[PDB]
Amino acid sequence: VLEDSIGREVINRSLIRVRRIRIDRDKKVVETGGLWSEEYVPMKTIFFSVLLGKESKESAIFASCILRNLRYVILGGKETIGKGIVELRWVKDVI
Amino acid sequence: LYEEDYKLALEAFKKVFNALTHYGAKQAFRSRARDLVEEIYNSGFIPTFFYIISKAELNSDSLDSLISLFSSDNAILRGSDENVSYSAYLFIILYYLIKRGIIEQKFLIQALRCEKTRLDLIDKLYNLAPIISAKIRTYLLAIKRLSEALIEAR
Amino acid sequence: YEEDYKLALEAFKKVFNALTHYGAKQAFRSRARDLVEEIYNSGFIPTFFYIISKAELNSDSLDSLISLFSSDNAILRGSDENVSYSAYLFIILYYLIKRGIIEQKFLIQALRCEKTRLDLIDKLYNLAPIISAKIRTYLLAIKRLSEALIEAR
Amino acid sequence: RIIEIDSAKPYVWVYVTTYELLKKVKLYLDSISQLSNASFSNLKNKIDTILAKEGKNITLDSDLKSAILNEDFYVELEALNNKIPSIINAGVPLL
Amino acid sequence: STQREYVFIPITNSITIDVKITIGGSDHITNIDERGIHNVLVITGYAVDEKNGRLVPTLDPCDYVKGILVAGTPQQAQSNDFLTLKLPANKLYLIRKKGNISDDLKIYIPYSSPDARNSMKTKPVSISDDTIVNNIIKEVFDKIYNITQKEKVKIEKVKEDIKELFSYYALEQ
RNA sequence: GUUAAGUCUGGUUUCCCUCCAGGGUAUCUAAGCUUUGAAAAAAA
Repeated sequence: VLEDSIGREVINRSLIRVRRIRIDRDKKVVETGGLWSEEYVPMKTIFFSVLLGKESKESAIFASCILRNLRYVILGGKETIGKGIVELRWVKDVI
Repeated sequence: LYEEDYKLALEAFKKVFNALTHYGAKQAFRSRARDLVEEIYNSGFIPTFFYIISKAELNSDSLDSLISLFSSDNAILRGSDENVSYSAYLFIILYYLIKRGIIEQKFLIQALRCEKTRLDLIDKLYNLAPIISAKIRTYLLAIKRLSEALIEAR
Repeated sequence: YEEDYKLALEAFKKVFNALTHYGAKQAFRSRARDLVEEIYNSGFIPTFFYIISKAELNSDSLDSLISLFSSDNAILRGSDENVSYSAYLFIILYYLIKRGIIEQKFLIQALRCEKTRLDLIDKLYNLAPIISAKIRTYLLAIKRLSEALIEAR
Repeated sequence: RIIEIDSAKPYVWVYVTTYELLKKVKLYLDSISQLSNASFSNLKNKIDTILAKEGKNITLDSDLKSAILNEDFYVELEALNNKIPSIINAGVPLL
Repeated sequence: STQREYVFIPITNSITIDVKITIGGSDHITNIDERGIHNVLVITGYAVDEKNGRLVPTLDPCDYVKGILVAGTPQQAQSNDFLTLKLPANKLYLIRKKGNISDDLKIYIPYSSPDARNSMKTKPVSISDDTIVNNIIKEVFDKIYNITQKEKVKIEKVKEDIKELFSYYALEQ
């Protein structure tokens, strides 16, 4: 746990910038302009969120049947590059 | 007497642009400006910075013109184009460090001049790392836009 | 009375004629839909740097761009992306010459000599807070004209 | 967002206000102290001793003396009078 | 009608007397009012030949010469080497435009043949060495501008403008 | 024939984003109050 003036730079340089390209499939070289970078968040990164629910007979079913069997989801983009899978922990039953 | 990142980059690029006589030096500096920013991100500022210093081969006379560049608009970077480009990018970075008051000009000229002060510069850069990596990549993004704009692609 | 829409009409006229290939027009349309929101979020100077960086200011295209200020027979050549960024650059510069923000003689003498485009960028950096407020409606009109007249892919 | 200068105290963010907003709060307080028996001499006095320093940029209780805000705008700062309690709760400076 | 005469602003001491006019009219395009110089003509495409200072013509848009504008004709020892011409007061490249013009004028230029004997490789030189700044305020900025030390006590203002607002490209030959 | 000595060179160039999407849908006023109270026939 770092100070905020030092931890900002550390955390920001702690992401993964991968370069990708597009191949000109005739010359089999990089298409002109076809070069870009994508930031990723490392695997095993942890985010914290809350799911709030207002009172209803459905909110009960949601919180007792849906959220209890909701473990893995896909977030964000670049899914076919295998870049979205996420586990949900539910502090309720982790802490 | 505060120049925003883009204004600072403009005034640095002006001297760097007038100091590169042969056009091939300018065209190589363009590629330096286009790749060294993501290098600075990936490998860190300090490693990339000493990498740039080494690729410049300051040569004790490239260094003297590099220093005259700070004073007068009449200076000129001489040497191989692929070395003069790295010396011009080193000037870019030093101009930032100096004008942002992060490191003093005398100390930087010393650490470039001879051997002992260089490791003290390494120490000082590790002390001043969060001050530098805070916003230097925006200044370098401006440098990269300017070099892509004002220098023809090879 | 909104005269920036008439200025947008005449500027769009010039650039819509100066783009021969339809791909260049569609590229200009994408530029128009993107860069106005970009200058809203990011400011004028970063967007201007981005634009001039993707415009390829060689003396060739610079000369076609200068001739656009007079001829209405000038043509912009290059790749579709390059000419679209050059067309948007001409849009901005046209707004700047009109509305008297920049003297046309200074603009032309800067687009000629490479040692003066830097002074041009310096002047534009000095004036950017004014330009950012002025050009919003003009660029929104440019965008509306583009997505009205040029078809999309 | 703030980047410190001339100081030795790390701040990653800061509260920013302007004299126009303070003048508006003062109009609110002045009119409401007359249309009701209530009175807010404390808030009124804080706001008025701030508004007395109009024309200068002011840091409230800190000693920054200079800073660059939101990555773009550089400001010199005076300390108003280092005995004014903060109106905000958190221990962030108020500019 | 009116008629002005351009005089170039070099780093040289060769502009003492080549002219026969001091005021002539009632006002000048170039102005100094507590702010510095204004309405400065920027001749482009021409170089300077400070060896007997004149405006050599070139072909570079990059080459330019700057200078001030006052009424008159040169010394009546000319009319065989000057680029005299009439302008509709709009085609003039001016900076710090403060006072508009009245649709017409006439100007004379210190001019010479392009010297078809050598490649004209130019050199852009500013005017520093403040000693030259002072002898240029005395040489020309006093003789025609008696406004100095009469209404204007701020020499060190008109100083800082002459540094940054006046340059030219030189021949080197 | 014998010896003896290695010397030079140590990453360059290009590409830095392209295309589409730039808002869609619903709601667009509702319910009240629609005149009331004094003066209608005056002295010469």
